[PDB]
Amino acid sequence: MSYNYVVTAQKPTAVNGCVTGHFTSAEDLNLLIAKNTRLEIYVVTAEGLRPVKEVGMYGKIAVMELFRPKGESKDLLFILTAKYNACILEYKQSGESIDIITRAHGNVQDRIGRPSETGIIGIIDPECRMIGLRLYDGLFKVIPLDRDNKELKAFNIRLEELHVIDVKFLYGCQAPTICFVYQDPQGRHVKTYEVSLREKEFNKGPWKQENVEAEASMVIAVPEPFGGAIIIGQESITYHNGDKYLAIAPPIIKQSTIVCHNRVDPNGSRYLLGDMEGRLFMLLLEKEEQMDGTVTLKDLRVELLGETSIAECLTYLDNGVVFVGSRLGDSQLVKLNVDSNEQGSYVVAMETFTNLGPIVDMCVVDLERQGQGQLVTCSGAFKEGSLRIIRNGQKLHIRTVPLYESPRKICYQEVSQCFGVLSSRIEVQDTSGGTTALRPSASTQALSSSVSSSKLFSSSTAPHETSFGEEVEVHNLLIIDQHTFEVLHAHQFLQNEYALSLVSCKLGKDPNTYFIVGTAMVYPEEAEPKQGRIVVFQYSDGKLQTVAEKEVKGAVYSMVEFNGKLLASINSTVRLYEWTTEKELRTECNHYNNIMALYLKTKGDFILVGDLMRSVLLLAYKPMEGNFEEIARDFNPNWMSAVEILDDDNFLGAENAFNLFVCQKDSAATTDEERQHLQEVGLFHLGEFVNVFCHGSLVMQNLGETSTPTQGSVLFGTVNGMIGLVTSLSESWYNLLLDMQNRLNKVIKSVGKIEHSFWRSFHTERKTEPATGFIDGDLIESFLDISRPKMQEVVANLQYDDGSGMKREATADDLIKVVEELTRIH
Amino acid sequence: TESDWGKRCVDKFDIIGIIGEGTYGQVYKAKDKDTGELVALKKVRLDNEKEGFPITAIREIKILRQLIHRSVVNMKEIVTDKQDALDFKKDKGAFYLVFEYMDHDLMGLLESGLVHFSEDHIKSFMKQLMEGLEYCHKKNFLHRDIKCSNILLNNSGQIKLADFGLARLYNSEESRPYTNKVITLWYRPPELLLGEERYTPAIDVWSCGCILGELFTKKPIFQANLELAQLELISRLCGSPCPAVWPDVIRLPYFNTMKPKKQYRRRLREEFSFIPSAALDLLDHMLTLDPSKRCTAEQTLQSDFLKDVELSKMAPPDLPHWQDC
Amino acid sequence: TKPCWYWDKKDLAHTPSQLEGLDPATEARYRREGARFIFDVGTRLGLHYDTLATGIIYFHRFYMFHSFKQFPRYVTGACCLFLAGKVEETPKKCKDIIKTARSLLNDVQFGQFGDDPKEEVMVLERILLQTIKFDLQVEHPYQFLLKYAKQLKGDKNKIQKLVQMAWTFVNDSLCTTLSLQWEPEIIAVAVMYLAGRLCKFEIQEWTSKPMYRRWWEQFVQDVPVDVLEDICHQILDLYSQGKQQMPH
Ligand SMILES: CC[C@H](CO)Nc1nc(NCc2ccc(-c3ccccn3)c(=O)[nH]2)c2ncn(C(C)C)c2n1
Repeated sequence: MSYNYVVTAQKPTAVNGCVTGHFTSAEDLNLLIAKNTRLEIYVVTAEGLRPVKEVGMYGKIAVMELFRPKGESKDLLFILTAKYNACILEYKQSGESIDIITRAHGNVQDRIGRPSETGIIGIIDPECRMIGLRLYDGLFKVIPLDRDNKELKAFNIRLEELHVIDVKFLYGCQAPTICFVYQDPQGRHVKTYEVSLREKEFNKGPWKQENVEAEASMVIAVPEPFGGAIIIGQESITYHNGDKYLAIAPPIIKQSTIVCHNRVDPNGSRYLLGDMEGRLFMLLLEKEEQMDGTVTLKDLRVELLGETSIAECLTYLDNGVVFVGSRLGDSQLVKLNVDSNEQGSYVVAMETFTNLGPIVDMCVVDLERQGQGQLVTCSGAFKEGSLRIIRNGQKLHIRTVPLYESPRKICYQEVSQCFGVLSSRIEVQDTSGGTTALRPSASTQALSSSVSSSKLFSSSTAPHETSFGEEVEVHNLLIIDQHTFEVLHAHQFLQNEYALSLVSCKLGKDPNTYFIVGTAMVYPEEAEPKQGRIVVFQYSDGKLQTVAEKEVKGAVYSMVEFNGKLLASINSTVRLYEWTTEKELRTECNHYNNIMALYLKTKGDFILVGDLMRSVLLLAYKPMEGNFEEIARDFNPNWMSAVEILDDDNFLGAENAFNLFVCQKDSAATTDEERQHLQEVGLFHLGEFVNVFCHGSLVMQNLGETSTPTQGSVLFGTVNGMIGLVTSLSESWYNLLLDMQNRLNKVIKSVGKIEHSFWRSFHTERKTEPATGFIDGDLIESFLDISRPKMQEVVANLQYDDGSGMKREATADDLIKVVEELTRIH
Repeated sequence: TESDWGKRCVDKFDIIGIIGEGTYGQVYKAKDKDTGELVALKKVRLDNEKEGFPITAIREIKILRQLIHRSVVNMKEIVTDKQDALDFKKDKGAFYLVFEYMDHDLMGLLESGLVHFSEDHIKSFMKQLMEGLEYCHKKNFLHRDIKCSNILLNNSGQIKLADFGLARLYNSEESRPYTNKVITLWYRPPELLLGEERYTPAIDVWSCGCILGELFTKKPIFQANLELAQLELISRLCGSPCPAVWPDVIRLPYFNTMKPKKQYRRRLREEFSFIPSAALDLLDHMLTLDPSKRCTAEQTLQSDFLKDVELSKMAPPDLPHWQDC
Repeated sequence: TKPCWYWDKKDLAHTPSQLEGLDPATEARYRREGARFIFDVGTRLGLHYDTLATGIIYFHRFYMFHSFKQFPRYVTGACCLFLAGKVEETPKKCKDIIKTARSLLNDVQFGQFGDDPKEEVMVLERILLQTIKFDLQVEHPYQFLLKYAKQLKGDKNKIQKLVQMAWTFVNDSLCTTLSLQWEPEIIAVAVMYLAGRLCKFEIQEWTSKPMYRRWWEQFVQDVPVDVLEDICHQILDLYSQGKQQMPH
């Protein structure tokens, strides 16, 4: 068996959702911000936000909504986790003591159902009579909000329309009514139903179905003064309400897909819209009152306000202040002014909240030379693209290098006192026949520049037609100074060439240190690329000079230096190259038993290969034979997102289902087959999507540091900005920390009353297993924050093992010291 | 000649890697040095010498040389390790079974969640499976081990059944005691849960229905760690075993012993309301408690869902692609 | 695709056993003994008639590729029966076959099994499988005797007498190389033909074509009487050589 420890070094930073309301008091204006597994509660002031409380939940927050049922003084909070843990929460404050009440809770998962493409949707009735959930195709689940439903029991209503895009409860209806956009072979439609709690079925809805734009994406529930709904698409915005129909199709919105909506004026006169390029729009609803006294909707208008960060959620707060919740970039507070500034913008940034964004890649390098270690991460996407240099100081110090284009991979080259960064920027087919970039960015603002003239694929004779307005990715290699972080050089790769891998190393008997990049020819027609290049560059005297090129018949997904040789993965093949005295790469040996070799890692002569669906293989190079040999494979099927080698026998992997596992050689040499079976001895549900695993420690490393119980250091980056550290334990230390978890779980009160053991259970759509071989470091580190009565309750009847004293009782002061040493790792 | 199996040496194949560990022996992927065709070789070990050649491999050889169908895997030949020269008693070399190589297996494709099945994809998958099962059931062979892992699919979209190690012939006139509880718990029929031991071909049909539902939900229908719990899960959806729906349920050994919590009513049509009507009817008949009332393979092929499916169009599934990565 | 398991009578003059100096009478006797050894061992163990026959067919085929002087028959027989049991799903443990073989064999005969009987048998399985070219499925005259008899309609007792007499002829033919000369379908017809001659029955009357004097042609196409007579001659020779007479 294996024993390992996981700790959350930096908490998730990306904003996954955000709401406003009156949650802490019926009087205050609240802003609740949801980051993965984290809920942040703020109170709105005239200058900004006053933080009041933060809680963690044992689950990914999927639905977050505030409502106020008749009889309550203040808003209640509904949250549903991605594992279908539902709960209703209340804020309660006793002077200085702030706690969160679990008013109702339960798990709403169905035994049989197909998870929907557009994900979990959760909505609540304007009269707060019920909670609507769209969890599975063809089914609508209703949790009625009666006082007695403390377990959140629910029923399903058969829904004929299998493929639903979005749904909202409507305002102004005689009965609870849902309005939704759905897709069938004939296109997309908008349709209504009435929900009867008494009959437990749908009844005919208030207004007829209408055919809508093919890419109709979002439903906006218009308030009572107008009623009805607005449907947002790629090209058009339409209003529907019985006999009334409006459509505005302003050319400005066609340019970028609109992804987020919020209401500015409670009556619905003004709404806010944002798009993937970061533009913020004001949607205006023009009113017309008839002599009857009835208010109708006259027309719709769209006005461009300015630019914000690409935002997952918008929420207007008060006065001119809007909170911009960003997942791909830093989140923001911005003020909307009535008068434009001299550039034509009505939007002026107030505050900027650090979001490590998607961490596509990262490297740990001791830039200071202090032995501490700094983490430079490839963070953000598109305009929000950034390099983030992170050091420990008690908070983490983070520096931001704006790139305005997406970063893909990073590697450090000490000989050149610089980093290499792979980037992709978006250009659009323009009337010249070429392409034009939407904004300047790192690859265009380099001091010196170069464009590849390779003729390897120049024979072509393969047609790829271009239509005006289509997007293309232009991938580049950035040479960036390690002190100034100035783009010294940018090399533009070939048209339709995407950069997938990058390494810096010396090869063979060649004393020069090179940047080596692996690329693939990407054509929309091909599901899998069949052409690729391996390129050797040298960065010298401010210029990047190409040394050699190798044509491969596929995509160079990953590369890694192997004892003076270049190890590369091309599609289904793993190939090792030698570097000749003629400065040209030469094929040596190949391995083909992989469906798609996405990730590579080396230790000694051992190679860990990550397949798309076949988990990991322990390959080895036998020098005497000059060929590869399969040592062992994990036959259990998994989808890999990142792998890492812990030691010669333990191997760590990340699953696309937000899961982590550790494989070990069975080490029983009785049969050859036993050695060949990698047994999964560790299972854990991280809750984050790990993209990169990197050996190193951010915390200061000194020869004098008290040797911690933990051994080894692997840092991992995730899509939501979370950075974590994995380390190993001795059998004795694991059992102690494991036994303590079980004691802590009985003592610590969970938000929503979610069982910790369930949360960490390995979970795919098909399987759920109890966690094994892993210590939730965060749970262990929470011992220091529980009250003294609880601490002593935890240590009761707790015995140590395999130590100086075989059985040794624990006291509350003893464990406080142990955990405090465990907090020094991060 | 092509028919002289067991003489050719495994030297004629270059091993690429071990695709999977078969329960009876490991399975490796290799290339025929002469033709370049990828084939799969299953290692049969005579070293144990407890029972000599494993009977599981014996059954696969006996049966698959008889069965010819597009939806049944083809054993091409049997090859051997370099045998000891003129000393058969010292020889302990193993025998390897030549088969057609398969790009993917259904269990792996589902677990990676990398495949999205349309109705039309399922139609082509199910039609091939039933036609194969019908061929085998017409030849009076019972697979007895229908599982997601055992279904094999080439990227083209063709499906072939493969693990016949537990298969045996069925005599309608003289039903005899067979290996009890052969199928894996997730895909096991209720009759075996109750230990019929004299089961009909309908046992394989039950499993294929479990697959049918699983293709639509992308999750196995009945997942349990205990035989009783599986009966409970089945009972909730398909209804509790009761004499009215299963007149002969009382004759089954464990009927009084193994009981669901309640006498649940059938809810299959309600819980699978999202499944198309043509398919839902197939599921209701395939997942029928009484083996005598359970549909046959031919009846599934003559269903509105599958009768008008044309095998010319094999509808390849959304296969793993680099954009997906 | 599939191997040829049938030879011409003239070809048996050139079995490995013959060319090593064994005369035709001795190989014939060596076959009867080995077959009957297989039959008796499996009958003591309670084995189905197909299982006995399958082993016997393996045995007969084996000594078309090997010599009786290098492979003791009784060991081979036991090995054939052991494998047959697994092929036909009537399995037996090798130790139990040895136990029975010892019970039925004297001391000289059991000497073939050597110091370790089980080992000599289990080892040979490798050679047996390669010899029979892994063609394990075997059809036997029994199933055709019944498939064809079911299509006869007439006096219940006269047909049952025909079947049992023919069935006995099938059991006796397992001691001969007919298994190596003619497909089982022909054997089933030949034994029907022989019993009919002996019981003075005219089988055509019981067929759906009562005026088709060559009654067998509707069961087995392309069989001249020449073949059925050659077979009958070979079966009755065993009775004339021995002391046993036709069952009647
Ligand atoms: C023996 C047990 C397995 C599973 O249940 N059964 C099976 N699977 C087959 N092909 C599917 C498959 C499996 C594994 C891989 C793979 C895995 C890692 C790396 C590269 N490749 C693959 O790519 N394809 C197959 N092909 C022929 N056979 C038998 C010999 C009849 C097969 N038997």
